Amino acid sequence: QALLDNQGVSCNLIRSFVGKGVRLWGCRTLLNEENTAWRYIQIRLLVSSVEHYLSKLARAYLFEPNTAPTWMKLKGQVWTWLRQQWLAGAFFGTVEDEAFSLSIGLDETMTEDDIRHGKMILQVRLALLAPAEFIAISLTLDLRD
Amino acid sequence: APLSLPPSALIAGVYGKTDGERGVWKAPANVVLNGVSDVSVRVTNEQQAELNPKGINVIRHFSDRGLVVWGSRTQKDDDDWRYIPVRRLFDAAERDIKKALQPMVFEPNSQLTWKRVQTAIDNYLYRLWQQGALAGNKAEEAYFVRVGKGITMTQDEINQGKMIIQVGMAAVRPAEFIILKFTQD
Amino acid sequence: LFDAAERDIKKALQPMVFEPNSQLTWKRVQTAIDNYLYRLWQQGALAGNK
Amino acid sequence: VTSVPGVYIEEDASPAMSVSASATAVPLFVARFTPLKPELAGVITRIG
Amino acid sequence: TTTYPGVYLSEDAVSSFSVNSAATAVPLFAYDSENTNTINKPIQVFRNWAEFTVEYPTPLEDAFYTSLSLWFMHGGGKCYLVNEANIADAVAQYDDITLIVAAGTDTTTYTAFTTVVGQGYRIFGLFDGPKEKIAGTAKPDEVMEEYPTSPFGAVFYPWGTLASGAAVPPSAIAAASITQTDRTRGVWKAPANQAVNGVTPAFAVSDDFQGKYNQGKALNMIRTFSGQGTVVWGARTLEDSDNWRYIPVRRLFNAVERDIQKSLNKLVFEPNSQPTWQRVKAAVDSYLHSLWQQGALAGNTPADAWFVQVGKDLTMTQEEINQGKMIIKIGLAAVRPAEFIILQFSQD
Amino acid sequence: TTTYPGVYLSEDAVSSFSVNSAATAVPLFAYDSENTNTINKPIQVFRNWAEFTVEYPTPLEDAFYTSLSLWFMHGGGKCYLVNEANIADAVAQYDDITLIVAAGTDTTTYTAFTTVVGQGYRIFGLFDGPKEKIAGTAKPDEVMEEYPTSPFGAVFYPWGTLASGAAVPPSAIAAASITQTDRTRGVWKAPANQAVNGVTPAFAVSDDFQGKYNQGKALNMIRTFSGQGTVVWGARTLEDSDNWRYIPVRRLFNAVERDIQKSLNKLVFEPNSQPTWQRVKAAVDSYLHSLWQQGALAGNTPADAWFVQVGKDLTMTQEEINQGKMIIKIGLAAVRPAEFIILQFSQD
Repeated sequence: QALLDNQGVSCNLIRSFVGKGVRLWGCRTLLNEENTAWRYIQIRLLVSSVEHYLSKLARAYLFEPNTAPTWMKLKGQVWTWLRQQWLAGAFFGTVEDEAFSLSIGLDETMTEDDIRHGKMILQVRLALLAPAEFIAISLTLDLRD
Repeated sequence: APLSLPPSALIAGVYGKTDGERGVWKAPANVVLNGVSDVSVRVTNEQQAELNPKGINVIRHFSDRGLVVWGSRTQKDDDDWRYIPVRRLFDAAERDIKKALQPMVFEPNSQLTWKRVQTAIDNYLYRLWQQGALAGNKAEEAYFVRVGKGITMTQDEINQGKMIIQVGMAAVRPAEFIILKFTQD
Repeated sequence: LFDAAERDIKKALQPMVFEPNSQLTWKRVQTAIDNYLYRLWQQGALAGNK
Repeated sequence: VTSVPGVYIEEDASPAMSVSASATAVPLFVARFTPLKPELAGVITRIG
Repeated sequence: TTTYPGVYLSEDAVSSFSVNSAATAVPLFAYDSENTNTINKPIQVFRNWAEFTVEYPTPLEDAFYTSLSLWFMHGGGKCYLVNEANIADAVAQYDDITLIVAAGTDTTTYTAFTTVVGQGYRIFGLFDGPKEKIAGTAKPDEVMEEYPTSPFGAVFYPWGTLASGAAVPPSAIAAASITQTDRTRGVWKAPANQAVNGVTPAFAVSDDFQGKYNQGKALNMIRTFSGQGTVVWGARTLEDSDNWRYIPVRRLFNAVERDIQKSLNKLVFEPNSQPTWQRVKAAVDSYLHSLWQQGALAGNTPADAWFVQVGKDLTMTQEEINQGKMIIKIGLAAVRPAEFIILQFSQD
Repeated sequence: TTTYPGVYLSEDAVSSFSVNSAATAVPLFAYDSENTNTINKPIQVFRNWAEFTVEYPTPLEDAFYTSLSLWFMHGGGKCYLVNEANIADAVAQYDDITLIVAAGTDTTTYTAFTTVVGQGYRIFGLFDGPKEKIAGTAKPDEVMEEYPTSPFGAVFYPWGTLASGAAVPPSAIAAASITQTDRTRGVWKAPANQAVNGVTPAFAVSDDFQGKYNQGKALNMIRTFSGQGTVVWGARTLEDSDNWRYIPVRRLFNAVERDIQKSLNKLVFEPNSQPTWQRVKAAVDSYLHSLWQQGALAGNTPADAWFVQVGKDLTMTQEEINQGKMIIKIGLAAVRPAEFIILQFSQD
């Protein structure tokens, strides 16, 4: 009955069930916290592989020129790729527009200073799913005469 | 036996995280010290009231989140600079424009040089304004950089070659002492 | 009628008997007396017209 | 009044008042009686 | 910085917030430190019936034993039990305590109660009625001044004597009504018609001795009826004030802010900027609006049923921004309990 | 200087300034020099209830032990405790004293009170009353010449008795009413109708014995009503002049200057020129405008409520500028309590 004090950081409990096997019973990171989307360990790790996937193609576009058409070349790619992935149900939202959003542009990410610093900058948006952890049942008899 | 340590070493590293994601203009208080057992002497709230004037800061201990730094006030207490970020915002904005005016330090003092300098300073505070670091409203009133000859100068200090850059900002203050004051209506 | 209308307002001004004599106290008292005679008017006890 | 930064809580207090009516009834009678207990000799007593 | 050529990366920095709701009933129980048939550890930190029974398999008849029996008969929660000497201490520690019972302990209790409200820690205590049988012929107020006035408390006279066992202070008994109130529905609902089980009042009180003590202060006797049996009865704080009568509307604001004041502790040392200010406003109103659409607070067009205001000069002007201070303010429409019922006929 | 070529930079010389609010309540108490069950240290500093218990483990019966236990129980804060021979030293050092109360000392206390008034330290004491039972047959004046006539202080007669323990001197009862007043709603409101808890007066005074002691001097009885109980009653200082009555209008002027005098210590030796005169004038009225919206000082068109003026020939002409003097004058009209409420009926 100790560690039930939620003043120190969270755990992952493991429980042996009766009519089914020993079921895993914890996924909520040691950010012992209610609002940051950095509990729910799969959320931490889903982004990181996409980070790995976008770094996978970032080094391809390495010594580019700073032109707006050259931005558009990447802009088709990610819009292509994550669309599938949101349509693979990996992401939130019933439209793609609320799924992921891109914001590279002239002073939307960059400026001429970063053009003459050769920076190549993009803003990456994503809305978030959630697992359905708990069962808040309410009943209503509804007399019916 | 555990050895004591003056905290001026590990408090330098916590300034390296705040300028990473949040920037310079955020006071480091809610940042959590990463890896320590306990403070040497336990301070309480009734002598926090005495030590928060004559401004010196304090390492606090909390039950739920552990040790945390607390207070972001500098030494001398006029309303000019009482806060760490308002001091460190003017200290970093000067060092970036002073390093790039050093290539142009012997150019002639005509009028086309004046409008080229006044613009490159204008496009530096505007980028810094629209990322939430100058406490101005939706007007322009955060900078008044002027370099003219009728304004801000006159003829006789041109002969002892000078330039005058009157520039001024309006920094943002940290929000402490949040007061609710509920009412009935 | 005058004997009962005085005894109800005198009993409730007794909690506010040492408050400052500024202007925001004046409009709060003048209203709580206004909403007492208006309720008593519209139930047929003050002989005034419409 | 405020030294430790923290967060402070505060409410607005006011004696804001309204008036409600009582009843004009329930007198007292000062006739002679015969009480049963000696503490009922000379003190006001509520009868329901 | 961007030193070597290559791929650098940034992310989102800071997010929104909302409050985390409540506990609404963490009672410490008034352990008597002089008492011996018990753990002379003053503070008992108790979770449910099980560790209680491994503590007390021993059927006592002292009121705290009858309390946690009754308390955990209604479910009950992680409820504590500190002596009459260590009230303020764990309150300064445990930051959850919502309720303060009277286990027949008054003298140092009321002082320690009025001590901490002298620093105002946002709790609702509640007291015992006097022991037995006011004659009611006279003496109408001289049974009350023994209890400190506050917007925080009531006494609940009849000493629900719990005919199974020993005479139980109705501090313990009315808490069971609350225990099946928050479990039923929240705090703004008045625990005034929850009926308790197997507890008998010592006295079947009155309607008029009831009615003549409905005013002045917060007697709030607990009367058995037909249908509803041994039910709680009457809801009113100690002052009969237009701001504070009706204990849930007091307890509403007792609960309305300890979530909020807690929640925003993470949010200090922050750049006191205009886009901060609007954003802070943006989180509360919806949580209010939910709570309004919960019907916890009264009032249509709910920005009428509250208001909210924070800015640069309507609140928190220049130099105290320069002093670091921010001030905000709200005010709101709440419900009031329909305590009284009259009804009018006409033949038209 | 401009010795070598390169890039120089200067910054601003002077910045803005403003005043910080207040503390409003730091009392020092009246120890007794001949007392035995105590420490021989003259000056003690107590900050809250915690160290007071570890210093004094046993409950005593002396007048100072019953006084601090009544201060902390109604909230309270940082309070001192000095012997009755060293008030004239302790006030001149600690720079935050507001109240000089008397915990059952009269003879040698009245001399040390009027001492620190003689240097003009801007302090406000408060005294005890006579011991027991003015018979009321006669003699309205002969109980009132043993009290030093000054616009600082009151007497607070009826000697509350603290039904838990022994008697309490009424300076502690009056000092507890100020603590829950300035924390609740300002200092301009009188410690007048806020109730205290746990203290009953030993006597029942009258309705009319208040009447003959309301003129001349300011007995300010402590009287218990129905409903609200054991409340203080009457806020009047020792003189009857139309400038200095009404204890809250004294403490308003007493605390509106101890924050200006504290702030202007960093503005001396500044050049007595034109940009100084338009900066102090623009910094004082920005503090009064924050004080006018809060209801402290009454008046519409807030140019009518106060005035501030500073110049070259309206005040401080040319010859006394050459001596260095910088004289100003500000004047403001505060609020006064509505001690008497008369109401007129008519027919129209």
